[PDB]
Amino acid sequence: LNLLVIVVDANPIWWGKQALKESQFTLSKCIDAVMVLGNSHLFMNRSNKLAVIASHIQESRFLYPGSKDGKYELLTSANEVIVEEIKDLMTKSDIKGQHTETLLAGSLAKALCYIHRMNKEVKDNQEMKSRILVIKAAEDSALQYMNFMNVIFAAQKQNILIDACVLDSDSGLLQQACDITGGLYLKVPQMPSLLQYLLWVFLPDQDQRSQLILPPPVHVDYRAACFCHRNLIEIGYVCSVCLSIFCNFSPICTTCETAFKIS
Amino acid sequence: ERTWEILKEDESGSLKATIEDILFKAKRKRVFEHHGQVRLGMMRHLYVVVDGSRTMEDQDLKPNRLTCTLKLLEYFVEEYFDQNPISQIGIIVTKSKRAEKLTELSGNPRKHITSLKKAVDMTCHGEPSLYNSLSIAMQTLKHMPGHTSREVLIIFSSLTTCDPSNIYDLIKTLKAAKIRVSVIGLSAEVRVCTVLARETGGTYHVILDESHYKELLTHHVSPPPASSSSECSLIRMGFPQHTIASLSDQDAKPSFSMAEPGLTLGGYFCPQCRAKYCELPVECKICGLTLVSAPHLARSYHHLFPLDAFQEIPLEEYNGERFCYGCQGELKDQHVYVCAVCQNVFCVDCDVFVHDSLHCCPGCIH
Amino acid sequence: ANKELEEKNRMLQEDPVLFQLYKDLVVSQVISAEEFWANRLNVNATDSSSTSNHKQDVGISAAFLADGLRYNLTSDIIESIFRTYPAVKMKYAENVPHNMTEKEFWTRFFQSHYFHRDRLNTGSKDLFAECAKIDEKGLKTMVSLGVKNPLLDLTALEDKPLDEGYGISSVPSASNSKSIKENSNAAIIKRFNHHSAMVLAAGLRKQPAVKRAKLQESIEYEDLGKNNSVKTIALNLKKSDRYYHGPTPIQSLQYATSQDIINSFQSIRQEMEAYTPKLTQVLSSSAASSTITALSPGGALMQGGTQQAINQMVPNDIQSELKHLYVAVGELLRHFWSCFPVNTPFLEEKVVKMKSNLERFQVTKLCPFQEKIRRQYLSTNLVSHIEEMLQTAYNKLHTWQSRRLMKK
Amino acid sequence: TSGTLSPLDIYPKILDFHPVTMATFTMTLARVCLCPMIIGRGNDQVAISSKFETREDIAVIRNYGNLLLEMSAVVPDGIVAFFTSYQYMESTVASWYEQGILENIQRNKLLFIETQDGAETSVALEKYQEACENGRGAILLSVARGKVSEGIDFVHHYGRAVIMFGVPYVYTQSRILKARLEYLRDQFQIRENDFLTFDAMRHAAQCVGRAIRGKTDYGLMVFADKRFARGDKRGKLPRWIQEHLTDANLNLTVDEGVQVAKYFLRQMAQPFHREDQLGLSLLSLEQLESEETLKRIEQIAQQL
Ligand SMILES: [Zn+2]
Ligand SMILES: [Zn+2]
Ligand SMILES: [Zn+2]
Repeated sequence: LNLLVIVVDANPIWWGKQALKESQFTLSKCIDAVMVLGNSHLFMNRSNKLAVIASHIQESRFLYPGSKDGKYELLTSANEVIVEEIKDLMTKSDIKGQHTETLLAGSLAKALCYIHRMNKEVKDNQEMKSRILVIKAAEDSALQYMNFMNVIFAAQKQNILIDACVLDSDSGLLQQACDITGGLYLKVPQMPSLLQYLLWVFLPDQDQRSQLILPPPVHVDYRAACFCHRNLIEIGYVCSVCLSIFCNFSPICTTCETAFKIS
Repeated sequence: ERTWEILKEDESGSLKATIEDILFKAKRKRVFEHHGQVRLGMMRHLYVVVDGSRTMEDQDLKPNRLTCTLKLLEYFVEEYFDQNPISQIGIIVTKSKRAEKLTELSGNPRKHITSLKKAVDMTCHGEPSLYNSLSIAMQTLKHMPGHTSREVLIIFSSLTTCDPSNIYDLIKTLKAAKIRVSVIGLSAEVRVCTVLARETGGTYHVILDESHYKELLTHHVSPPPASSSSECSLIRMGFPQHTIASLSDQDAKPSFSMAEPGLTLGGYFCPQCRAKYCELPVECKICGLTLVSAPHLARSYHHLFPLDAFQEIPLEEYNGERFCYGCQGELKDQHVYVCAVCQNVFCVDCDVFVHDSLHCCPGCIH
Repeated sequence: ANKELEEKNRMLQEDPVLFQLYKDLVVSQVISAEEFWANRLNVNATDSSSTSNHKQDVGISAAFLADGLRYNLTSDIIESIFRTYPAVKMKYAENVPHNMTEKEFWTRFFQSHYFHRDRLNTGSKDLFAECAKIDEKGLKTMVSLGVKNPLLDLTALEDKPLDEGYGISSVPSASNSKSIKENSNAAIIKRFNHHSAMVLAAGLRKQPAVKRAKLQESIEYEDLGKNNSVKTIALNLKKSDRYYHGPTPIQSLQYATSQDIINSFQSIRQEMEAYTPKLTQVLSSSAASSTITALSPGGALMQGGTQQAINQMVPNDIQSELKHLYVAVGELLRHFWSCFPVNTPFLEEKVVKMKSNLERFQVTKLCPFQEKIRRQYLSTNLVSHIEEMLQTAYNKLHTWQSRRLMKK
Repeated sequence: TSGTLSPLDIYPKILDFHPVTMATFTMTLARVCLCPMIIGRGNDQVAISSKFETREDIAVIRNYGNLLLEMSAVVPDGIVAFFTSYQYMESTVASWYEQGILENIQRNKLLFIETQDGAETSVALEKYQEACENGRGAILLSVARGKVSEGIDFVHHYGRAVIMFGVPYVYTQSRILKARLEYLRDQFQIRENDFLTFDAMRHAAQCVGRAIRGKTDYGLMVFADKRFARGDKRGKLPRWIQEHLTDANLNLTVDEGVQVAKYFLRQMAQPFHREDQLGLSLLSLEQLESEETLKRIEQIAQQL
């Protein structure tokens, strides 16, 4: 038993520029691939289960869940709610600048707690394996690093594999999550053919990663910088009180009310 | 002459089938505790003291005290590193009016748990010597840097301990050394340990059940609070990047970690001494510079800014959506939780899992 | 020093080849001749970290000895007896076990005081506690206890303290009718009391605060008053945004123009308003096949890996020697760094490090001998990892020696 | 004013006195501090007692040694043992030493034996009190009649358990006792058996009464004598103590007492701080200004 949780970077800024750029690949083609991929997960196994969440500028909306019209049940109902939910979200869209980043951490938080409920809801005769697939397109928002790191470790503790697909702009945080969680980070070179990458890199089961031959994981440099002048640090000094990093020695924590006891 | 008649139907009519309904709260639990925005001993050197005396053979718990203790110790060791990889562990056993340092100062659960597995075969012998135990510990903590929270956790099974001199020698020394000592006692409260713990800045608690034993241990998993008497240091720390043998192992010989016998061709080098380390975080046994992975740092930042308990209510009287925010789903339970700031709708699992495991509220990130 | 010889044995016993290399380095000036051993010398304070607390068990610990007749296979046990009873200490020095076995002495130990607790000096090993009233004279006669006002003063609380026959006292031991049955009971009492009190004193010197402590401990009530409160420090973070953004270097992020934002919100909204899923938009065989080529085992996405194969020549010989070399070099650098990473610059550490590192210059000479095998016996191999560390060990001292601004 | 005397009905007779009030007060606690129990039944089913006119009966002495040995491992810090007579104490200790029981007790706690010498008393109490505070543990044994039961209060860690071996009857000096008993039959019409019970019970109540002096104090108390199981004797103990002397703990086996003790210790060794005491058993100024305090405390008083 498995539970795929798809995450799509519903960022109107990059996708809007992508739309304005009139490129060969657009959000329309993207959601098509997602729906086909989602269908494939359920299609691959009668017992498999699936959930989809869209990370927008201001909301983490669930895309599940199917329709009741009865033309076709399993795939059509899922696709119809997905189209309806993305349309509701994207058609009934506002315009904001004050808070322009994609709510990635909130979407991941929703997914993790949702997975927790589901895995508890599942009987213990057989247990629900789960993984998250993140499709990132916009820029990596550092302001969520705290939450992002905290949710990575929660996924790690919860033994959840996280995979990520990045379009254009890369992400140190997300690639680091793939490395830590044991998933895989891949920069797709041909966004119009996105679906074929998904159906091979991210679709194989957890029980098949080990059996398939796939692109080796890209080694992630753990570049770090202190809050003071943001320079890169390989060896620095850390406040044992607040763990604020400072590249060079100093008498007081610029990050907090604490004078170091220097000797 | 009461045990065969001890059922609820002994003197009641409806209890003939409602007995398990009248005594229905027989085996449940509901863990929660407080917190506080105070300095924490994030750098932690916690050492475990376990009775090795004949009294450890008693069956106060389900198995002998030894088996239940080692069972919960292994679990505690795991989560201790899991919640603080920066910290380190060491173990000392108090046997034959003597003390034996089961495990040295290290952060490797592999070796620590391996020692536990082997320690299952120990022989409970003689009376405990609290003085000898604290001697070996303090003798070791003397060399630890003042800013590193030097702490000891004691598990006491017996009631009498053989000290070669009044423990006030050690307590006066420990107090002056600002070392902190906490004690967990089995079935009883001992003045010695109570005075020792309360004076030293730790706490003395008594085991009631394996759940209570976990409940107490759980509290000891969280880093202790710190005062201005401890060194407010600006410790130097290394963040070495992993380096494989990319160039066909060229000019990069495989090497055993300072820590281990495993000869690793790739791994983390020491930016200070260029030593080879297959794992991280690892202390430079030949430099003193500790090396820690950037994510391990963030792994502890929740302790700096943890979540607050959500507003609990028996019904979504606020009339939010019938679907719980966060994890989507119906409010099937007549108890709801609402974040004080973002005020979204949260369920039982949200209040438990988000606050105890995610440590981040989704609506607060918005 | 002569004392260091006994303690250093641990290193040579555990690592014999490293000891041989350490001694070789000692002779080859790669390390100091003493340092080859002295680097392992360390000791405790007694038979244990803390004096053996033989305040319990004493001789009773061994049923006579290791055996009814007492065998002679106990040392620390009889040493605990020697520590427990100075009378036995005096006699144990007299009954020398040289050229004999303690079998007889361990058998005689069950005599009187130490096993049956009689009264007079029937002990098998002297008895200054035999005069148990004269042994107690420096405890509660000419001397006293340390709490004797605050407590333990029930000898003088009643109306009997002012005058004896003033009471209706008649119970106490008369000068008429004394008994030896009672002497046996009194001996057990006196022996157990004196033993407990004297043995306790060995661990309890113990104090001037005893009386005042017992007064305050019993006069003050933690129920009506005298709280207990903490004294940690409230952690008010400053510029918490730093943690929100995290310890990451500056990215290459850049904003666009408000027009681009407005158009982006509009264009995507309009696209999503006018959108329907289609199989042709889903995939094309050209896209899939091209992506398969990129993902193929020989495609652009198959980055460098598995380059860390087995060694170019004699991995086993290299690994065998490196084991010893890693232990030796590691143990050498250890001290060099311990001397170099000091809290302050001083000649006691600088010269000790400069000498140690100057010896390490002969260890690089000893590594040149270890380099010959890699450049001769081995067909092709690179031990540059150690060599780079060895170069760094000298480099660091040269860099520090250049810091003549009181740092060197 | 203290809570040691009972039954109050006998003192106006004995002292040929007539008080205005004959009241008693119930110990009011949110968490009991006392568990009086009568372990009158040995594990071997021997009726642990001194009913046999203090005659030499090894079987009860043996049972007394077994109880004390196991209880020494169960009770934390210090123990205080009271014998019915000094002779019996000496006779008993000699048997336990001869039977080796006493060595197993030493392994558990340091024994301190009392004697008429103020030097012994002062040294024993000195070493005992600090032994109860140092790493080790000590076990004081004395006589229910001697000054030790008078001058020393077993507060907190000192004497966390009080053990009364046998009913404290002084059958020695019977002539003087008879004379006073007879005179009490004459001018006061007081039955000798009734007075004897009272006289011993008040001594047991002294040891027990000195076992606790505060709310952050507690004491286990074993009455190792079948006699105590008689409704009359139990009924003549202090009513505030009888409240905890529930029938279920009468004539317990040694094992039952050990198990109940482990339970009682477990139930009270748990943290219970000053703030937790404000729920019940402690009233602040706010509660005093609350008339509830005026009505709630009425039931605390008792009368006899
Ligand atoms: Zn700070
Ligand atoms: Zn290093
Ligand atoms: Zn919130």
